[PDB]
Amino acid sequence: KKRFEVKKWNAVALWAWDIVVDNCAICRNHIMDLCIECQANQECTVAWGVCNHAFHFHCISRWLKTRQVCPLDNREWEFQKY
Amino acid sequence: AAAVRQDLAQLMNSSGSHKDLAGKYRQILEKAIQLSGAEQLEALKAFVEAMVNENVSLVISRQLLTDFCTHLPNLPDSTAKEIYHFTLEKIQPRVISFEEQVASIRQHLASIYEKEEDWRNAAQVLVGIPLETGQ
Amino acid sequence: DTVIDLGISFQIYVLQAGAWPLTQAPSSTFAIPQELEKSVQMFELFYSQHFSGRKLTWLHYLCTGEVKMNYLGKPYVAMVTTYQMAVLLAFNNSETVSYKELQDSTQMNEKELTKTIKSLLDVKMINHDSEKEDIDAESSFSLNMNFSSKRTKFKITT
Ligand SMILES: [Zn+2]
Ligand SMILES: [Zn+2]
Ligand SMILES: [Zn+2]
Repeated sequence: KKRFEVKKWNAVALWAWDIVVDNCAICRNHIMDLCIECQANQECTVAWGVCNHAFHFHCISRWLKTRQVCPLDNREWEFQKY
Repeated sequence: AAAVRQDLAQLMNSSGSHKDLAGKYRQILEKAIQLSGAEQLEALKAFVEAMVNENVSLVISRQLLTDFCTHLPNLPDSTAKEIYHFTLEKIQPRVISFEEQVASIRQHLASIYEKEEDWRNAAQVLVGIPLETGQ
Repeated sequence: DTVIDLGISFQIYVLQAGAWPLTQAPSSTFAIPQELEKSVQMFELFYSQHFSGRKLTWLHYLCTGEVKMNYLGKPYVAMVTTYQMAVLLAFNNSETVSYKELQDSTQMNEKELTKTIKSLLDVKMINHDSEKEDIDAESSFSLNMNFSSKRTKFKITT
């Protein structure tokens, strides 16, 4: 219909989660909060895994001293990012 | 003698291959906004319907769209809410092209809803802005 | 239920943001071409209806496509990136355009636009009559349809 039309378009897109992490699964507080332990009695940051699950650093530290697996996917835990 | 209809038909039926002299009678048209009451509302609805149209190239429609958006708050709020809703629905088929326009329109509509002490509508309007799922 | 005519043969590569090294690191404000906006809207609707809770970030610097010339002597079909396609689509108004028109239409950054212009000059798709292609205000590009292609694919990829 036009003078220089378009026939084909090979698009490339990246998909990502709308909300990656919003609360530590252990302490149930927000991932930017004081991990419920530092909240009651005091630096609190995030500690990701190889599954990219992003629990609280202190919460995952307390969890790892008893269980060797990730709380969510129940797989062997390996540290990544901080 | 109803020459506005003839002018409108000629303008949309026009090819507009030059585009260099459009500025003069678009600036002339810009100051021609005040058409009293319902006539103004119908004229603005027709204008936004004609500019939303697919055939219009996306090089001048955006600029006059933002200019019309900034001219919009001068209108009374009672009709401003209606025309904001109407242009939101008219731009809904093509949102990815007009993202600045929908963002500004929703911000203004949420503001005028908040000034009416209507928190639910203002919050829902502000929600519609794509801040993560947006190009 | 309603007939959907995209007007474009659409093929997409949807990739994980975390796994792939590609990212939207550049701040390019590339305005989408109007012909293929229906494709992106339909695919966004399909992705929303299919995968819940995800979002799409289209890598406009990695998607290519074919533009067909058929009434200018049938010079086969060219294959160019979307950056190199927005300028060609803006060239539909007339044979010669200015830098201001391309800036207002493609809405690309200065660096990306200059890269696209240089790549087009390598193709000799568009040209400048004189040596005034440097940083100025005129930038009067023009078509060079007389230098027709020799092959058909003309598959530039580097
Ligand atoms: Zn925690
Ligand atoms: Zn803590
Ligand atoms: Zn895990």
